[PDB]
Amino acid sequence: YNIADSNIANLGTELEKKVKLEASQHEDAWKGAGKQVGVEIWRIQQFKVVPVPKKHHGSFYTGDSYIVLSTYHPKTNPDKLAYDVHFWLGAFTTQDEAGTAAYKTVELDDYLGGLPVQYREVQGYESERFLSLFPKGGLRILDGGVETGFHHVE
Amino acid sequence: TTALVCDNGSGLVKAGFAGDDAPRAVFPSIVGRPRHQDSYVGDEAQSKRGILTLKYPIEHGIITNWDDMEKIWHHTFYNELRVAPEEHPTLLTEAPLNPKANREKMTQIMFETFNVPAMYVAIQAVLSLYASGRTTGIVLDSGDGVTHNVPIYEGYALPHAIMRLDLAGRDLTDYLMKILTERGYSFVTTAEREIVRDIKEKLCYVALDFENEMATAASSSSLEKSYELPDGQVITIGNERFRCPETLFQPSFIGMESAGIHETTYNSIMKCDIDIRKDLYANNVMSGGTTMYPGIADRMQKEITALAPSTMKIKIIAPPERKYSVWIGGSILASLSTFQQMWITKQEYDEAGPSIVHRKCF
Ligand SMILES: Nc1ncnc2c1ncn2[C@@H]1O[C@H](COP(=O)(O)OP(=O)(O)O)[C@@H](O)[C@H]1O
Ligand SMILES: [Ca+2]
Ligand SMILES: [Ca+2]
Ligand SMILES: [Mg+2]
Repeated sequence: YNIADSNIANLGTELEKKVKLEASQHEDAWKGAGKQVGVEIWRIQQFKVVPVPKKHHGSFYTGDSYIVLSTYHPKTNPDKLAYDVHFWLGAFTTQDEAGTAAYKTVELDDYLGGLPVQYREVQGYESERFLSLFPKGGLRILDGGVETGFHHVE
Repeated sequence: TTALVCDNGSGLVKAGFAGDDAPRAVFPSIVGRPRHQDSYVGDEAQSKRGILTLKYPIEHGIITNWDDMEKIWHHTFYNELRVAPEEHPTLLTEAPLNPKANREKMTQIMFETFNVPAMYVAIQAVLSLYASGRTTGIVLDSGDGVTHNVPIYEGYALPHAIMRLDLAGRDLTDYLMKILTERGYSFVTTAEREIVRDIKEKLCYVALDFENEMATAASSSSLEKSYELPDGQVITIGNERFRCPETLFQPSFIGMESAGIHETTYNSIMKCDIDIRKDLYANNVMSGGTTMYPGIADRMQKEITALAPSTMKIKIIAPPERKYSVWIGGSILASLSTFQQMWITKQEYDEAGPSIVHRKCF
């Protein structure tokens, strides 16, 4: 094929990254994120990225989807920051919530320069790294969740 | 302000409003004119096909009749959705590996003829992946044209590994028309192509083992099904049920030397960096109407298993709503203010012209 003559000729470029970095500047949830070691959590609520209060971190509604940014010091330099970004998809989350959580994970990755490593965490399938984020007893699944942002077409 | 989402397939328009869970208008991407030598569009053309010749302005994802495509878009806005397009930011979609001029002209028409306030052209497979709740995976999208494979890692499509096959549902319909002649049936005209399309969608399936299935079909009538035609005649079909979609796996059935959809999926994965291949093999997402044949996911599982390393964990994801996954992913993304921030505005188009689409839409 002729990629260069095609509609994918500008994929993979610095220009693509630049445009997406700019878009990520328009989400208030990312301001201040990833500035120190710890865990930050947001829940998708009718398409919006909404902070979860620290006192609830580790409790997740089975009906909902979340973004969890774990900031830590890498082995290479104890004074710098690295990132794992997990998106957690409840067993009963709706398609709008999971799709928004996926897209906004990519956006937070863009905001942080690509550095976050992404992990998709479906309820019951959480990775070893996700299980290691919460202290003993800290990971709890709650019944229910917030309403879908979709309008149902009858 | 509500954005419109329009997934212009080769075969079907899927159109509606961002934030809805499904497209509110789904209709054939066709313009009909009198078969006896002014025009009709979509469902109404299909209804009166008895006296019309039907033409698809899109073939293999590429607009080949711009005047008729403008009729389709006008009908979508004014007659189906009943909206004024100058009031709605609009998300359109496209197959990958199209010539750049296709989206330049889409952009020009949307701004200069329909006066949309803003617009974006998205790659279909990327929308499907987000609809599935993933940022990494490999999408196999097959509609009425252009089967494509798009591997995506951390939300970015990997352009060097994208594959395209200009073999999809329309080619399968045409092949079913051809092989039904062996039974003595004659399906030839554009209206008859639409009947055969319906037979295909209702009765075809992918055999798990093609040669075994051929032998089963000769041993007894156990695989036969009947179908009532619009004139009331009842026909019978047998091994055509599975020979038709077998073409996806054996493109030589229609004289193409191409790799089939299993081997192309595998080849796309093998063009990606080795360390991400396990995640692609475990996340093969199917989208589009031509992935709806019963048996296709199991046949894909079998065929990719045969090509891949013997310990590779392989999973085919086949969402039940996958006829609409591209549209749904668009509905989700177009509900996000940061996604809309990237859209081309009317003022940007006025100042930059069609070239701007390649600098904003990824
Ligand atoms: N159940 C089915 N089995 C096989 N093919 C199907 C089925 N449903 C739809 N199709 C085929 O899928 C195509 C339409 O699917 P779609 O994804 O809307 O295509 P496009 O996006 O190219 O318009 C047509 O070729 C149609 O006949
Ligand atoms: Ca919910
Ligand atoms: Ca990253
Ligand atoms: Mg399509």
